[PDB]
Amino acid sequence: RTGSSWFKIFLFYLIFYGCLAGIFIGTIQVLLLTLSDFEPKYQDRVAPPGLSHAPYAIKTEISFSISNPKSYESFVKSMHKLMDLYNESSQAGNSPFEDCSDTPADYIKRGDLDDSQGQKKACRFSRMWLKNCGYAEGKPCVVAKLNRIIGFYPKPLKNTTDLPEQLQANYNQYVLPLRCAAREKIGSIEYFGLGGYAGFPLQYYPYYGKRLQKKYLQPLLAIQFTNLTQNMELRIECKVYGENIDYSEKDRFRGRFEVKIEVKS
Amino acid sequence: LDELKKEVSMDDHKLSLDELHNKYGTDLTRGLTNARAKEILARDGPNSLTPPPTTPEWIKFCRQLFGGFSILLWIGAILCFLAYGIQAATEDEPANDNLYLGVVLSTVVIVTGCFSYYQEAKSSRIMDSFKNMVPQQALVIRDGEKSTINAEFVVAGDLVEVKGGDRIPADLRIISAHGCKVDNSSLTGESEPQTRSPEFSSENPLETRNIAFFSTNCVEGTARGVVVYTGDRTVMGRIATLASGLEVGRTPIAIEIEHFIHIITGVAVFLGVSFFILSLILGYSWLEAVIFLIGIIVANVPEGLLATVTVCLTLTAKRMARKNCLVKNLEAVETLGSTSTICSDKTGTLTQNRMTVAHMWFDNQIHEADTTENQSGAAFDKTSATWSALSRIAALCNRAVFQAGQDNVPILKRSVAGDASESALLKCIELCCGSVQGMRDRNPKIVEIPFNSTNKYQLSIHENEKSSESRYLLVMKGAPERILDRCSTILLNGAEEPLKEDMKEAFQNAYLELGGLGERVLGFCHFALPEDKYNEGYPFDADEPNFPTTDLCFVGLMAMIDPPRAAVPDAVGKCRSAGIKVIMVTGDHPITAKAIAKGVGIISEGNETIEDIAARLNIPIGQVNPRDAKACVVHGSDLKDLSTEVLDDILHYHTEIVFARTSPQQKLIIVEGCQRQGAIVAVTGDGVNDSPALKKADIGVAMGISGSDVSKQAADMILLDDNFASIVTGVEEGRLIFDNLKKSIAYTLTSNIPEITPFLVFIIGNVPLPLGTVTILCIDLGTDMVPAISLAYEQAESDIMKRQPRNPKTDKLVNERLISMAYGQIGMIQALGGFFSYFVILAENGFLPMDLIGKRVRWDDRWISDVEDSFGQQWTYEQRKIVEFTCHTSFFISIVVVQWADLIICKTRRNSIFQQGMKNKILIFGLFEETALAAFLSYCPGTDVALRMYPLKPSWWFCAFPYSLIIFLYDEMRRFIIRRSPGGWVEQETYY
Amino acid sequence: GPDNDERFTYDYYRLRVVGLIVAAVLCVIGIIILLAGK
Ligand SMILES: C[C@@H]1O[C@@H](O[C@H]2C[C@@H](O)[C@]3(CO)[C@H]4[C@H](O)C[C@]5(C)[C@@H](C6=CC(=O)OC6)CC[C@]5(O)[C@@H]4CC[C@]3(O)C2)[C@H](O)[C@H](O)[C@H]1O
Ligand SMILES: CC(C)CCC[C@@H](C)[C@H]1CC[C@H]2[C@@H]3CC=C4C[C@@H](O)CC[C@]4(C)[C@H]3CC[C@]12C
Ligand SMILES: [K+]
Ligand SMILES: [K+]
Ligand SMILES: [K+]
Ligand SMILES: [Mg+2]
Repeated sequence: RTGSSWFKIFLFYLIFYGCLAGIFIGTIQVLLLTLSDFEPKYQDRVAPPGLSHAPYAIKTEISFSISNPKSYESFVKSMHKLMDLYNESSQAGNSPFEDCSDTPADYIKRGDLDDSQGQKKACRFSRMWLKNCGYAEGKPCVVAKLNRIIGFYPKPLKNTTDLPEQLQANYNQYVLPLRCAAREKIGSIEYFGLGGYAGFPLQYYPYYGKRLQKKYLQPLLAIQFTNLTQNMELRIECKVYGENIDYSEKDRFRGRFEVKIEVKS
Repeated sequence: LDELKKEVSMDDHKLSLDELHNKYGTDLTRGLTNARAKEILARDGPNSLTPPPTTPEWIKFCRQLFGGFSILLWIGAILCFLAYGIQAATEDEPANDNLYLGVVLSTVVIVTGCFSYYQEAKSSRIMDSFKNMVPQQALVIRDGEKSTINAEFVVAGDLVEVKGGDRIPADLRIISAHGCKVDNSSLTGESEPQTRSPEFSSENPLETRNIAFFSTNCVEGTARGVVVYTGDRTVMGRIATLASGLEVGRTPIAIEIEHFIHIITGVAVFLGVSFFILSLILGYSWLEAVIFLIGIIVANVPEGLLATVTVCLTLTAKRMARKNCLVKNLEAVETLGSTSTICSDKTGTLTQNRMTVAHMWFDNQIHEADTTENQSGAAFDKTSATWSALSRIAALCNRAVFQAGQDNVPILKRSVAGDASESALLKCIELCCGSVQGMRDRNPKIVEIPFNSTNKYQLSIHENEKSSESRYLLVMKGAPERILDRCSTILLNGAEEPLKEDMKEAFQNAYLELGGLGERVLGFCHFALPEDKYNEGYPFDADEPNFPTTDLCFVGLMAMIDPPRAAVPDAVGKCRSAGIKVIMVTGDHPITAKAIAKGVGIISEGNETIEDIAARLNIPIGQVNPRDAKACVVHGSDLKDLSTEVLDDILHYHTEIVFARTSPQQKLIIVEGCQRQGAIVAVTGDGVNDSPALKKADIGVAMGISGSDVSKQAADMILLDDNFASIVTGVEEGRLIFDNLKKSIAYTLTSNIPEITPFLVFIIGNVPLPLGTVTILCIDLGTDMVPAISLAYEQAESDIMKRQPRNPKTDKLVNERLISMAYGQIGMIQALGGFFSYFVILAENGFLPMDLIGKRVRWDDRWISDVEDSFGQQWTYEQRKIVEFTCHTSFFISIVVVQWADLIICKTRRNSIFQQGMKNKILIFGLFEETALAAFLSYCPGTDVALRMYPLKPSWWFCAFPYSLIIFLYDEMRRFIIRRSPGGWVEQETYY
Repeated sequence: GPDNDERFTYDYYRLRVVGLIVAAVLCVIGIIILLAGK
């Protein structure tokens, strides 16, 4: 508390906090310089991919009434918010999109992570490939996807030893297998994929990242539970497999879901 | 209440013995009846002191449990339970998150309770020390026969008998006494025995010879007296109540802290609410804007600050114990440094309490002996043949003896059997002439006339060691005028000589000068007896002068005094340079008081009392202008008649004050008078008559060895070695730590800012939370601790004894200059250092700063497990969270890195780190151990769940570095300014 | 090539090892300095 001296305070901070914002910004802007536009410096924190899905699960749960239409207007929203993305109206011209193997094929290298070439071209994906999926008002349809990682080639396990879905139409070479499970077998699993299989096609990898590939489209795998059980909380775990895929006791989303469906009506 | 006790006593030594019995329904010769004794008991109550209203054990601990931050921390704990309550009910989130969070906060106080229950303890056993002085039994006469009784059963009226060795059981009127001497040190602080006779001798009850006081002890003789006062109603019974029942009060340091808690609260609630209204303007309800206000507690409340101040206080006290200086209270560590006036008792405090030979007069010359403990002075004379003739009388005409078994202990410290003056002579000769026993053997005593009351002299006759004689020597000593009235000759430099009126005056000079030094004077003379009239086996008559007692050879004078302790004069000098006022306050007589006053420097050369002037000028004192007198010397008998306002003025108007012949209540008044002015006062004393004063001082210091137990109980500090120079040290410590505490407040508070800003910008910028609750506690109860504590080993940045005492009203421990420095400036550079590491971690994991704005809602959205980063990648909940907690971890570490700087710059308030150097090893220890703790919390496995602390990549460690160095430079720059321009700007804005 | 898997690994174990080692050393050094006299 002074007088005719406050001007000696205000003016001080004006060009001291000035000098300091100026230095702080000074150091952000140097740091920023030393990073790729195309690729982060570290990726060991997305290290194995997580598996995420379209139905916005309140708390990993989808309890809803069949005898009510708006008892599930919510989930349908996120479904369409996601699905509106896979429009064939959107994917227009030979640029920047590409028609790819209607059947799961191999990886597609598109050069380096440079801008020496324009936008790296992106494979197409018809939402029609998700036959069957308002969605399932009963016995719901759930859409799965693999979290994008720049330069990540997902590698399906090679058939050598025992494998859960034992060699059943196993596309060993070019598909990343997704199986859903819960003992307690009161469901009816069905899988709408690309070429018909229940996995992700290797022909979408590696992801090249937004700055080099905006409007890129990652695959999907519809999962319909036209089960023969009703009006109870059912705990099902969809999970992906592969060499590059691991799971965690804490990250309950690390390469897998956990859904609490309840078609209560 | 206690004001009545501050008045002096009123009595009945003037009554006749008969009148006294009359007044107490008692018989002088038979004493009370067993019947009337018992009756008079239930009437008045026991001969016993009534214990003071103590303060219980429970309430002592519980009053600390709301010690500022304490209460505020309950508000957090309780409101973090507003979280676990709404959660574990509606939305059961299974965790120890906000439960265990809430818990820590409160039990942070409970265990901390022992630190302020360590800071404000009280050793209050005054009354129990007083109670010890009442004997267990008394000898009364009832129904004409004497019997011993429980001393409590003693009542006003009955006949009591006391003899050498025992304690005065109650206040008595002497009706009969035979050769009775008494020790009244409990009242006067003077121990030399005093006669008791039945005849009243002074209108003053504390001075008359026919009253013997409780809390004193009959030293020799036999006496009988009538009990006039019992239990609480005795002179010293009142002193006990007064001393015991005083209101202790708040110390300076305590008041400095309380004042800091107000400033602290003051900004905790200004920002606390300021981020309720700002949160509201941004779209937050009374469910969100409220949770943040209470939110902004921890960040503002230093949880580690109490503990720090305490360990600092404690660590300083430990050093002073290592200098033979015991402190009973933690708060008492500082007070000596804020002390403006010291009220010192004289005897056994400033002085050694030990009649020592000070000067001699012989060879027509004044000499000065060494009076110090360790005899630090020099040799005065040994050559003179006179000296030895004198020495001879001093050793021979002397009946004192060194108590058995002390060859181990030094002369001046060893206990002697005998009166003070004779012990003085004994210790003098033993010291500078070898064994006195040696002399008393070589010259056997054949007869002597012990010092009479009437003769006013003591002589002996001795066989002379000299074989060529082996004839008879006469030696005598006594009143210097009386020894000259019995002299014909004078041993000058070996040979006798007529006592010319010329010398009869050089003596008379010496006698008056030494007498003026406030010293006790003795005359000495001898006579080599004429062998003719005195055979080898000649008989002498000590009953009737069978020998000459007139016309003897005068040899010399010796003068003695209870002299100052060695370092006292200098100790006084040092305090006065520190701008501290030293006032003597003594129960002793004024001549003696004043003499020592001059001797220890309380009164300086040239200074004068009105009486000095009037004597010099040969005018009346009514005609002296009082303001010409800077010194004064006030007798207790005069002090008694003065109003408190009149004392205040005496206090205002003098620089060199001596209150002499003061009672215990009067020492208290002076102190109260001194405090009334505003001063912080240290009482230093050693007797039961200092108790009320010690107990009233802001800090009471007592003498360890000589100190009575009562003084010791009443004090806050004990000088275990009776080394008064310790006082100087104490003030110097109290000054040092006051400063070094500021430094530790500054250091601790600075990290407040980098801990707060993150949560704010979290709300204001909608970015992910940069630092977490848990992370902050590791800084406050972990990494900042040893650094904070270690600042107490900082030194002086100048000669702090060279500066005046602080004005306690104006010079606060925590001022605005410190908040603007810790908050406005340094803490601000610290926040950016932290925020930088933040942006680095996220930016390097794919979240550039620009995209961070507005995200927290997605980011903290637990249901999104595919948050898209800046590069296009997708993140689960736990994934991104692991990154955030890594940020929490590197932010934590950023602080440490910049607390490095804050530590080195808080090391000094004025000096360059290049001037002060880095000799503080505890501080350096702080840096290493602090960093070791952080590395631990980061890299130790398990601490990623027990504390959500993640490992840091080596590069992470250096983010803050440019910010740590900028702090060093900024501050080193700024104090370089300070020094160059002492007068004005940077100093008046930022100098602590 | 298609076998770039080091791009998603970090040796946190060795970090945690070297971190603790350094912590222990700094810890010790601190003592050595403090106990320069007691
Ligand atoms: C906007 C807000 O953000 C999320 O919660 C935020 C507010 C609140 O909930 C808490 C926990 O209670 C706060 C708490 O309150 C205040 C703090 C004690 C605060 C301090 C101030 C201080 O002085 O020391 C420390 C800084 C962080 C703090 O340690 C926690 C951190 C976790 C958080 O969770 C964060 C939720 O998503 C919430 O639902 C949403 O409303
Ligand atoms: C998160 C951001 C907005 C924090 C910035 C807070 C700033 C504006 C605050 C915090 C600490 C404050 C300073 C600290 C204390 C003092 C000393 C006082 O006698 C006058 C004001 C002054 C000089 C303050 C001015 C404003 C100040 C600098
Ligand atoms: K804090
Ligand atoms: K006191
Ligand atoms: K702090
Ligand atoms: Mg004394």
